[PDB]
Amino acid sequence: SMENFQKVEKIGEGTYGVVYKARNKLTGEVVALKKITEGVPSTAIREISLLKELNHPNIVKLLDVIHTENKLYLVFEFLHQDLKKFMDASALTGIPLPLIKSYLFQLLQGLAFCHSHRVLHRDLKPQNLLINTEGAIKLADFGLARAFGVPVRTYTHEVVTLWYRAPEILLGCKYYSTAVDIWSLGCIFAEMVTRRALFPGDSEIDQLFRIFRTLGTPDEVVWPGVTSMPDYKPSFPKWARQDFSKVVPPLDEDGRSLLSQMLHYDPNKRISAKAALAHPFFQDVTKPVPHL
Amino acid sequence: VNEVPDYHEDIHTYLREMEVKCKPKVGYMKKQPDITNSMRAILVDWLVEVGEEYKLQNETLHLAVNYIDRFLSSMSVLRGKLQLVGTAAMLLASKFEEIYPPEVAEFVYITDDTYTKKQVLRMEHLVLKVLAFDLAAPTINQFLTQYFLHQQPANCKVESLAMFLGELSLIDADPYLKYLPSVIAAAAFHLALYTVTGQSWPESLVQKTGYTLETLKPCLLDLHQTYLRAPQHAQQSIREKYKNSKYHGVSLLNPPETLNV
Ligand SMILES: COc1ccc2c(c1)/C(=C/c1cnc[nH]1)C(=O)N2
Repeated sequence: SMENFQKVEKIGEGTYGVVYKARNKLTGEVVALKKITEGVPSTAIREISLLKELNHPNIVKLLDVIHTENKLYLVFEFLHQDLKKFMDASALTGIPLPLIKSYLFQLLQGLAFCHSHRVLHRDLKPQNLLINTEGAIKLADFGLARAFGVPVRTYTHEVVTLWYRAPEILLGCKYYSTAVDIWSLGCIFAEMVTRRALFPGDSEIDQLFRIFRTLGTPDEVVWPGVTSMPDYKPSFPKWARQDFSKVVPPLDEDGRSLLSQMLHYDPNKRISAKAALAHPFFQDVTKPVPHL
Repeated sequence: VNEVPDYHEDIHTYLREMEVKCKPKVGYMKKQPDITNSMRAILVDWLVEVGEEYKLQNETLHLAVNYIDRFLSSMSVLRGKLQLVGTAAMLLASKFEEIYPPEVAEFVYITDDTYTKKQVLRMEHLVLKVLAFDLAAPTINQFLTQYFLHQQPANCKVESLAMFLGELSLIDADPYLKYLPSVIAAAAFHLALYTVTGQSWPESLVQKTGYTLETLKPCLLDLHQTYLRAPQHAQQSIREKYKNSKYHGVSLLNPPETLNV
């Protein structure tokens, strides 16, 4: 079943199991092998079923599934590096603006395709975004994803890696929707520009207070209904909203405008991925190779 | 944003395409040597009871039934193994759709130790193989919840009654295997709206779906007859379920005697 694959080295690890780089001996294709009681795990069932129809240039491809009595191997497209490692390697050089803009434009195309196919990703962070030497960036790891209905129904609470988690999830709202993946991408846009996480909290309350200190403590004017949400407390401190040019000082005016729409409090007003592709920030977008 | 304004037409189009690909074979039961329409009805009625006992979502039930009908479209099964197929289908649907699915031991318990844990896990794997992991299927409920957004204004009785009627269709392979989920959902919505308020399939849904009362008529005539005969049907777990206040007691409403259609 696996006779045609030669393992090369380990490249990743998580909740799921482990990922190896491997090379098809007959075609020469380089792949990533994700190797995986209560029978088949629900995270693997979701990953495989949802990626079967998500074929898009900015979504990592599931090539094959090798399901034995004893092991389950998912054979994925291989990409050279994750965006977290690239941001570290770009330390005191910085990442050129045309590359940041290209990567954001590509992430928004991949995400809009997910949402048009009724899939929420729910774990967008730099470790799950993969880059190659030709200038592509792709969404990866769909084990935390979930097919939604219209309108949405209550789903699993406390989702998304804490530093990238939207306020409606932190406040315990009964419903959340496509706006949660946009919040994550807003955090990631800021991080590409600064190289550091925008809101690095250590607990749910510390996460909330860091967001309030940057964007202002929200009220009923900015976010109708906020004061009735299950984990809202009238004793929250009331911090003033900070001039957006102080949040990411190197960003120009168009960049600032798009970031502010991705980080809007009210999920009903937050920009969609589809709508963001037409933003003036992208008027001069190209697709250069990465600089390293 | 909870109604996804920017994506709801793309999603609807996409579900339209996928229901045609996930469609079971209309004539499969005549090619099954040992099982019948009546034995399938008994199995589906039991799955309704299981969903009620473990407080599972209605979507979970609809998914399990799509999986069973797809599996029986290509795999011949003896009557003593039909419940093993159903149990593994409900396990897979729960893992896909539930926040807290029941454990495998609970699925063994509900079969009365007819089957072992090892048999259930083996069948899980076989059902995955036969379906090629293609589990994210469209259901009647996924179309119903979109159609409900066209109400002026929203009525809880209309919503629950359409759900009830869609559910009754799951029990009877003849005639309902010949209609697509989007069509059953449209007939169910029209019948519930008419029964409760006197109104009809709205023009705004003609614009969304392309379906008219003309194209819906054959399914509507079937569904109407099913609704009229429901108190006498050999299977009753859906009527009992929809007496509950959770569903506004809609199974106690009287069907209309005629449609004028
Ligand atoms: C966690 O899930 C996945 C899925 C597909 C993948 C990788 C990871 C993956 C990881 C990786 C890490 N650094 C290089 N590649 C890869 O190349 N393809």
